[PDB]
Amino acid sequence: KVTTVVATPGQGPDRPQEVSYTDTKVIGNGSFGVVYQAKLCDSGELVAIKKVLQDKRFKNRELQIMRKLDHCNIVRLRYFFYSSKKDEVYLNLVLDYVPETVYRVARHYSRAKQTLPVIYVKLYMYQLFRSLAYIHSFGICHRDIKPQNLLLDPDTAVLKLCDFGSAKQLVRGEPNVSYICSRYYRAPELIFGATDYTSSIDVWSAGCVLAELLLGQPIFPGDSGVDQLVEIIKVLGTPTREQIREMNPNYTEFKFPQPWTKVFRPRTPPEAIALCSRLLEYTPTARLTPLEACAHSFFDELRDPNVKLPNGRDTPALFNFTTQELSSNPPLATILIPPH
Ligand SMILES: O=C(Nc1cc(-c2ccc(-c3ncon3)s2)ccn1)C1CC1
Repeated sequence: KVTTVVATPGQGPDRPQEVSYTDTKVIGNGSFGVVYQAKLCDSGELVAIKKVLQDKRFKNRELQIMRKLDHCNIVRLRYFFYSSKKDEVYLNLVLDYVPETVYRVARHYSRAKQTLPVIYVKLYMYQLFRSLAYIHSFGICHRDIKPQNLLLDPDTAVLKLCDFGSAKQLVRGEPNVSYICSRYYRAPELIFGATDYTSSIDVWSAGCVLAELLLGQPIFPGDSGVDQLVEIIKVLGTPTREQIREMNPNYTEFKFPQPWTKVFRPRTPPEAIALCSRLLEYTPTARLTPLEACAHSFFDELRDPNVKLPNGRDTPALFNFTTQELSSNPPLATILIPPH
């Protein structure tokens, strides 16, 4: 049937208006609770409702971040409402329903042994670094960059950052947990038990999803944090004593105490391999900033005026830059916004 509730509009002021929707179905689950998909009775727009349980004697870090974020490549928080077993409540996050994720379209290609077109790979990754450079400016680290958290529309080719329950405003001094992120996309510093990491861990996970697109399979598949490090050393090579010191110092076992360059599939664009190399660096500082990655030579086909999607539709919102977005090296604005 239909259901109406009083929700405070996200990002906007505290003016709880009434929202009514129908046709609710579960599109996902998790430890937080469950995410639904409903249809707003007005305009018939399909949304997503994330029912996360929360103790009333606190404040959801996700909700605080989502209300302070507004970017084309980030799923906007439309509204939010509570619908609660004593000192607890269920926080429901109403967001725009993006119809697909990068993992699903990547799996559909992997099920047929076909590489995703580089045009798709270049547009998705660029929209990822654009959302990263946005959230990284405010000092927020997603801490869960994965293809399942990279929503995408098939027609408009618009990608948006999905989850934010693992994100935290990384401040100086404040120690944060190490065992974060998905294993296949976890940075090496987190495996070594570093509590002083920066937002460059999202860049490592960005380099991992890039390789998964140019290879049809996860680049670093392990069953444990230690096993994940063996996959990294097998490809990236043995980290030197400086890089092991650039991250947290710790001793670790291994299957053996043993850097193949030819790892990517044939016909892989060399410009992407150069980008993926600057992203998957042992040293967290050598990793390109999300804005520095946007200005890479691999993202030059999109910066061309005559760029167009396969279905004839023009390039989606590729520019639309803000001063906050360019807080890291504003000089690079001419490469992020060509005269085109
Ligand atoms: O899920 C699907 N669309 C979908 C999802 C979301 C989400 C937002 C937050 C989410 C979450 N947080 C933790 O865990 N999940 S999920 C938003 C919009 N559309 C269908 C198409 C595949």
